[PDB]
Amino acid sequence: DVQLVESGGGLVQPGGSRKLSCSASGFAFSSFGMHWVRQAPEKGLEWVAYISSGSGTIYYADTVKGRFTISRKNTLFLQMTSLRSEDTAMYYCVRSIYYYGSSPFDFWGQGTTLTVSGSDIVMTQATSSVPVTPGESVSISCRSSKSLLHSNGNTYLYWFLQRPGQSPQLLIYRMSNLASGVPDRFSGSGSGTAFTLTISRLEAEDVGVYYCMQHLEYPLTFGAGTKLEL
Amino acid sequence: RRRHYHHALPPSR
Amino acid sequence: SAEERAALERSKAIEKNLKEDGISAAKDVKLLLLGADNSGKSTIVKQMKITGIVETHFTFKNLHFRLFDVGGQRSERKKWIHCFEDVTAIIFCVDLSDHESLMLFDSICNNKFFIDTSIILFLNKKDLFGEKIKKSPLTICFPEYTGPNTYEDAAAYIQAQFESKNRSPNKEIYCHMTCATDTNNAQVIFDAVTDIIIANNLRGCGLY
Amino acid sequence: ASIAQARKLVEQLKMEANIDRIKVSKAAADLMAYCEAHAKEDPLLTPVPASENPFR
Amino acid sequence: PLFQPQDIASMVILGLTCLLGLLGNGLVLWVAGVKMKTTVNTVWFLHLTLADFLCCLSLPFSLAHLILQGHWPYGLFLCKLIPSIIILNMFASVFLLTAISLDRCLIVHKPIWCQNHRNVRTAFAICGCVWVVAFVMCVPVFVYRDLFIMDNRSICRYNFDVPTPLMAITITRLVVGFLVPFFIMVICYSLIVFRMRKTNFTKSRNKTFRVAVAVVTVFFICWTPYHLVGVLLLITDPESSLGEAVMSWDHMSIALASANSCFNPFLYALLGKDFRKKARQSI
Amino acid sequence: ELDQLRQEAEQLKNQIRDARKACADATLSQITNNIDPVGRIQMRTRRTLRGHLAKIYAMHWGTDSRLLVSASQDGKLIIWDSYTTNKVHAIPLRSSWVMTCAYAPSGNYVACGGLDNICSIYNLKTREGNVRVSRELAGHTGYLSCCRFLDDNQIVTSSGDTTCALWDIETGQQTTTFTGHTGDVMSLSLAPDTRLFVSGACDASAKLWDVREGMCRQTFTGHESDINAICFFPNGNAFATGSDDATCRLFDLRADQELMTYSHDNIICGITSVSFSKSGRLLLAGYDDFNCNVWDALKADRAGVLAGHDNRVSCLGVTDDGMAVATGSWDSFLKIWN
Repeated sequence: DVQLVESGGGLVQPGGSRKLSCSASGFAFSSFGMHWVRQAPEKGLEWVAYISSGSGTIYYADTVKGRFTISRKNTLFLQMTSLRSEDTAMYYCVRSIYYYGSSPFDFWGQGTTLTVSGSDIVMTQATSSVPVTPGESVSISCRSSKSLLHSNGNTYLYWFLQRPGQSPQLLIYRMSNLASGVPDRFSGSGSGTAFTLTISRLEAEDVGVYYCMQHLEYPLTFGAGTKLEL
Repeated sequence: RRRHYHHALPPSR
Repeated sequence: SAEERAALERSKAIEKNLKEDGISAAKDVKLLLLGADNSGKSTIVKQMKITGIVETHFTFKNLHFRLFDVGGQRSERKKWIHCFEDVTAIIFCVDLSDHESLMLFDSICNNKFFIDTSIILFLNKKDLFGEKIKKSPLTICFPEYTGPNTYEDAAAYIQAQFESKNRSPNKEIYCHMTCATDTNNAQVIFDAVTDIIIANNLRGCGLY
Repeated sequence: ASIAQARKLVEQLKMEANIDRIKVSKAAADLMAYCEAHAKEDPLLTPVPASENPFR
Repeated sequence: PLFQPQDIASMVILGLTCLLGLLGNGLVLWVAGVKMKTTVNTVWFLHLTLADFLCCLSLPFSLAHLILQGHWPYGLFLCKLIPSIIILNMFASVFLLTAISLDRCLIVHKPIWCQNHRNVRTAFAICGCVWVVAFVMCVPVFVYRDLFIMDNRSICRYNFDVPTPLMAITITRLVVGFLVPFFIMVICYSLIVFRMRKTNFTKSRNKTFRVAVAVVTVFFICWTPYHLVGVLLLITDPESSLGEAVMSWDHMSIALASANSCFNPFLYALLGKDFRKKARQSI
Repeated sequence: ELDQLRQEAEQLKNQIRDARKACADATLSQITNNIDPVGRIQMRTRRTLRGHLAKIYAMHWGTDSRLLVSASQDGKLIIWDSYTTNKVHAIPLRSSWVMTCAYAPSGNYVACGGLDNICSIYNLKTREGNVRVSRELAGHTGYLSCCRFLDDNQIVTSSGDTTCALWDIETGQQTTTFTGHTGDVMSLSLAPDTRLFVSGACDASAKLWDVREGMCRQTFTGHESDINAICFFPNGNAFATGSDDATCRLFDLRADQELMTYSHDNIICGITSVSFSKSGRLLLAGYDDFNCNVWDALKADRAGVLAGHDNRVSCLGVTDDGMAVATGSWDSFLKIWN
């Protein structure tokens, strides 16, 4: 089926470089825009780069711009130079195609582990962790530095679920729509600045860390995340 | 008039 | 304009793909195969190799012909014949071994959409036509044929009868005779299509 | 033969004739009432202002 | 009198040409490039009618120049841009006419190659090449045209230092703008009519011959006086009687040359039955 | 028994005609003359979708009133974002001789068919991203002229082999086959409840079908030429059937007869498409005369002309919310009127 398997893990001395590769299969890679998202060993997700279909538009993060270059046989290359101490993170491979009614960021690769020896719309989740029992209702709050309701009428809040030891799965896109394969037990709501992900009939598989991501303007700033521990 | 005509170089030439 | 920029990028990319595909498809020569049932359309379309529209394609002297055999459409022609308004020609086949095709040729030559397309008239079964002439007079098909029962005159009379159905000034009917075993049909089609291409391009420029 | 086709045609005609009909006046009144009730909800018979119009 | 008979004739024909060309080119552009689509055959018509429309729209500049006796109230940058814009669109028109002749000859002689390789994209690319050729040949006009000469009032002469570069500019104008295009047009149309005389065509040999001869003779009579007086102004002493004659005939000659800008729509766009019907429907 | 059967059929037809006449007590114009006219409906083109390169033969609207699918003769079925005039999908067709297309009410599937006799169902929500031909419904012996979606599984198709067929996209089989038309069936319209549907055949008649039982209920006649388009009244209690006789007609399901003919003496060209409005007060009919005329569905008078297409208009359809009218034409342009 659909797959984004990637390699490039290892240990790099400071100031080094590497050409990370993402092997894609099971989908029309040339018709998708491939992202790169990373997680620090303890922190939350953080957008790294973005390459569009046809390589027309390429974006990079504030701390990534210039240093890391993205490129694309069905294989995506993130040509990466001048590795520093802060670059140690589990890089992920994410696909996203944008059209009316699309589901961006829907599939996430298994990730690769790397080690090294002002207009941002910052999203903040006040609750770092929430101890919740199975079968009960849960809620994870989210905020923004600006209103995410664009004039076109779409709020651009995305919700991702990261099970412990597994790749994140797109749960809710555009703050109201439920992605394919996500059970009906997950719901999301919000308006402008305050957003809330509603979980009903909690199960064992729903345990993990929940991330709130905006898409109104690059960089795709990520929230600190809520660790809904069992 | 001949001198003026010589000076009056047409803008379309 | 948050992720609508990427939507615009996708729309522009697929518009470019549409333009490229249209440019590639415009190179091919569209032709239309017509005639009576078992008149020899299958024979000519298969001797050149390669229940709906049985589209056929081949390459001959740096032209890609596309023969759209519509003999499987056993329905009203007028309800779908306008689809082929853009064909370069209308290759018409008649089995001289067997009157029924004359009315269809009259209908398709005077059609309001084919007032410009040039109909190519193929007459197969030449040897069988001669055999039938020897066995029976050619006046059986046309009782008004006041002439000798010989191939050279009967074939010319049939060709004249077919071509008489033309009524437009800016369209030409091309004719050829085949014995159902000649490989020169491709060259005949090539010559007719080259002539029709020149005429149509001259008409488009206003020089015709 | 044609007997089966004729019998099928007769059965179809009998089935069509079995349906009851209403007066054309009632049908016209119903159509007019439906048009009147949804007149305020039609963005075509009354030109919607450009503020509400998404195609403006 | 204040205005010579040649000047009066030039002014009236220039005004009539400006009005007729503006109307016809606007109609042709509004029909083809807005209502109709961009097929292989009408890309040439679009580019030619655009160049002619630009020429006709810039014609009132020459009208004013003739009316108010060589003064240029349009400043410095315009005194360097207007001649180049006018020459660019004028020679774009002439080169597009020649390229239409080439396209017609290629259609008649190589139907297979035209069917297999000639498309809308290639037509647009070669039209852009024609525009680039015109721009290259018109850059010297821009780099040399300015407000140099005279003291009272503004006269658009060249910053130009008889000098050889004037001979070079006039020679390249003459050759590239008239002779090579005229020779190519005559050869292409002669080959077209000869091939169509080689049997085959029997219902177009007359209409095609009429259109070809009319187009070529209109081109000849319109553009010959232009380059003719252009070279006469150099090969003649202005103090002589012939010098005064060519000085007087300058305006009539340029007006005749610009009349091609208004004759072109009728001779080219308004011949196809589809385009004639579209123009009738638009009106 | 042939003579007796023919006499019985003639008597049944006479009885049906007598019943239809008896149910006729007044005309639509006699009742809707007192209502105020809709004035001059001067609709103006808001968008022009300049995507296709050949004749546009069909176009359908999504249930969200924003997305539209347009199938052309160039072997492409582009999906249109009407508000932004953006292209979202461009599905290359195996056979370029297509003269119909559908957009599923859920928005997942797109159907398309034509001279290849096969209705093709495409999956827009594929996990791989690209649009895949989920099914190719074969079984018709004639050109498929219309196809409408009842749900993601069921679909009803009208073909040139004089038969309509209800399919199941999963099993790919004719669950029910509808027979009775004596000529090519060139149009089809499904009721809002998707339990009934009417087809307009080239034999100058329109029949009423029940999707479940597959037995024809009522036969509507009155046209003098081949019907090329058909469309239900938004209430589902009536339908309009524009034909090649240069006249559109309004039929009533309950009254079993025509109610009004939208014929103007200046018009001589046949109708290619018919489509009501959200309130049913307008009948936007597309004519082969290169213009579309908005018809007062209650007073049978024109209220505006949607002229602006350089060639014959082949398809027309208002949005679900009625905010716009889309007209396709052989000039390869789809125009959004509002």
